Amino acid sequence: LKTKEEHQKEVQYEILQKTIPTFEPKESILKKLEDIKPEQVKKQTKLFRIFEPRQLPVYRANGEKELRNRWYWKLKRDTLPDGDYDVREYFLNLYDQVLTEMPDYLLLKDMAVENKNSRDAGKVVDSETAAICDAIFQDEETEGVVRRFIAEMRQRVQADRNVVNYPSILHPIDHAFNEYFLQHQLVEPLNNDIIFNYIPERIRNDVNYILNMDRNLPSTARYIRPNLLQDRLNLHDNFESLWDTITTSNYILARSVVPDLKELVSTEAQIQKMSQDLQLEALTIQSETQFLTGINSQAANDCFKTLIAAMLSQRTMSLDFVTTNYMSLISGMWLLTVVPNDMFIRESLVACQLAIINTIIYPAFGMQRMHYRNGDPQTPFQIAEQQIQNFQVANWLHFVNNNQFRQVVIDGVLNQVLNDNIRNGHVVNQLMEALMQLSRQQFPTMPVDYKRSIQRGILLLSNRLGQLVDLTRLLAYNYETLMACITMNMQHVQTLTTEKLQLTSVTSLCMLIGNATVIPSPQTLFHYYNVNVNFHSNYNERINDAVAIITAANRLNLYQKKMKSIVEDFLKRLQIFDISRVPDDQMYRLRDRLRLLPVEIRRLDIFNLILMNMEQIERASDKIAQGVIIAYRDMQLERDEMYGYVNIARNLDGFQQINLEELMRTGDYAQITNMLLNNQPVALVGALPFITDSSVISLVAKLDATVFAQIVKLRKVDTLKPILYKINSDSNDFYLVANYDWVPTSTTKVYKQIPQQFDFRASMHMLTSNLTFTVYSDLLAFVSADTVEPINAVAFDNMRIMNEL
Amino acid sequence: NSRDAGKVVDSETAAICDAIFQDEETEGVVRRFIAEMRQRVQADRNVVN
Repeated sequence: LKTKEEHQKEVQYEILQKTIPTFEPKESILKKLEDIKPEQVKKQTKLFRIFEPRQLPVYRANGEKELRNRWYWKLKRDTLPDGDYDVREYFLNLYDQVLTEMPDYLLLKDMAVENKNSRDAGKVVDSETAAICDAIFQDEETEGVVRRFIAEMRQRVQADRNVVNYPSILHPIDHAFNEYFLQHQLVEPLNNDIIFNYIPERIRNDVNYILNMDRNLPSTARYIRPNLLQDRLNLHDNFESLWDTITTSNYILARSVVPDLKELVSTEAQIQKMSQDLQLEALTIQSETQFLTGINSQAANDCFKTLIAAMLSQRTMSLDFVTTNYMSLISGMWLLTVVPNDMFIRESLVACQLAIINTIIYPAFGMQRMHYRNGDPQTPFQIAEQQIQNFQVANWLHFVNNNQFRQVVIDGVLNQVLNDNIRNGHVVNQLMEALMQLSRQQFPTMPVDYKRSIQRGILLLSNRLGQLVDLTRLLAYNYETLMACITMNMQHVQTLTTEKLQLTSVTSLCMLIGNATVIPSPQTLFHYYNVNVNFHSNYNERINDAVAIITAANRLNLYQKKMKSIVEDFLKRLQIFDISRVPDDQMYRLRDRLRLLPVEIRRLDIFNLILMNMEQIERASDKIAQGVIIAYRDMQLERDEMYGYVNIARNLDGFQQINLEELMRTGDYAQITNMLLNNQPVALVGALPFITDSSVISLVAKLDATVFAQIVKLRKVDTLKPILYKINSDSNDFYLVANYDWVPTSTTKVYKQIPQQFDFRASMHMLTSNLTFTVYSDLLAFVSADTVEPINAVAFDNMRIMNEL
Repeated sequence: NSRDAGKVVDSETAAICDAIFQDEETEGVVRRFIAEMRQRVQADRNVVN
């Protein structure tokens, strides 16, 4: 029965543990909270570009190679996939390629090379901009104004005004990227009034923390403001399992900040009268050496970390206690008074409050044992507040019922703060006035062995009145100066798993404490701030990176992309959760709540910069064409300036549209078959990778029509390649166009757009930014903080804590 | 083969969804109907269709 009841538990507790995303060693989350680096500030070095100017040959009418050679704006790294859906998938990857490349602060003096042909000492913004400020100067084609001007463009440096501006040559799409990163930097100027407002309000207005600023900050210092707003996902109402690690990791982060107790009373000094006052051997009790087991000095520290860190982060605490051991139960009366009773889990708060009543308080006054159904909306201290007939143990039970966390909102966040009566210790006078009277009472039927052994076990706690009023003045000051060191919101909900607090070890706190107070060191207190900023700034800068993909996947009409993938790596960047344990009803609430949020003010404007220019990148790219227009009739080739004779179309007008993406997903080739067996004109529309031929005999033999018949025999349409005739003097067999009297004719043309010409006056424009920054990433490394000597440490009222010295 | 890469309910069901799709003599109305065949999920009341 010993190894079956404890093996039936761990096969049923582990079904509940395999839905909580906490890591399996508890203490290993303390590394993953401090390992969160604050930000990665990025400064770019090369100016962001898409289009570079190339030289392409030019042909006139009656197409021949021309001596002059004219620039064009053909884009570099043109890797455009075929198909309509894979192009829009490529433009979602470019949107990730920019939001990584997006620089925070942008200097412009660093990217500045000499203009090698300028008479005055002029500078331009790039090596790759000065490379095309040179080729304009050397060409015979450029006008005598631009040859004169490009040697006279001059930058302006103003080091006193801290502004600088250099000339540049950029594509108009390339300008709106390099102008957006240059106008909206994330740097704000920093003074001594920002560092003094960065410290929390309580530890700046605290008397026993002297702060001083011993470093000068120049007029050119900037900093990055952390994106610090309360959780726009309400992760406490419906996420019962995803909140149980945010309340676990914040419990183990706050367990390493509360200080260690010092100068305790000796272990073998206090037990040698606790075994004399209780008189354990002379009783007829079954557990003789099991009263004083958990009274160690290493468990006095354990009920001081647990009692604050499960109070600082909102982690509900179940109690563990044996009801035969009344010395843990009398010391349990102090636990319910100071710690607010809505912190404990209700089914164990009831079982502790009933166990105090049913064998200490109600056998004292002689009244009957307390029968109590568990589905009762009144806790047993709420029922014995009216059926008891003292005033001292009724005005104590009026406090254990009516203490809870009184919600206040200070300094922008909501933190559950205690009341003014526990926080200065004055409640425990009302405890030990209700505890002394309960030691005088004749327990009218209890045996005389067990009556004086329990009236003396009360006088072991009621005689420590000066040092229980000096514990809760300290226990609610370590909580008070750390609660102001919390940037996230402090929501209180009943958690799913409870961090167990043993009453056998809270007895080792009430009667093992001395009058030596402990105060958090200000370098520990600043370290606990720089985690709860760095976790809260990272939690809000990964929602903004996950929202700006989910909406960018929907504005692009990009289906077939699983939104469970974008959510599960949002939880991977958050360094606490693991993905293999989150259930499917909470990664589907989370992909629902991440759709309703608005996109951030900067990640939306970059997406609107690639959404309006999604046409001009796809149109200017070679190796793909935007659909073939089949007409099944004789129409002549259009003379073109960079193609000679070519079958090109500029508009899909007068012809039926058919969408190749809708023809691929549905698999319904019932119309495109019937439009090809019958010779009816149909303009196909999509993203088609075309081929090029330079022979006239392949135009006379009409190879343009033989490529669409594979759609009928083979139902797949990925294998489709329209043709583009290119007839120039460099083409072999060109003499059939020149010598004979005929007009070249193709039955189908293709839809393709000519790349843009290079125009200098619409491509030259100044870029203006600052000259010198000094970006600081640590702001609480500037305040030189000292604590006071801890003997002279005061509470919120100016009397000192631990006033027994 | 669907518009959205969704889940049908059984491996025998998708074994006679693609065998209908990849077959030639299946009319394109049935072939279009396999494409518009995916799951629907609701998270607030946890049901799936």
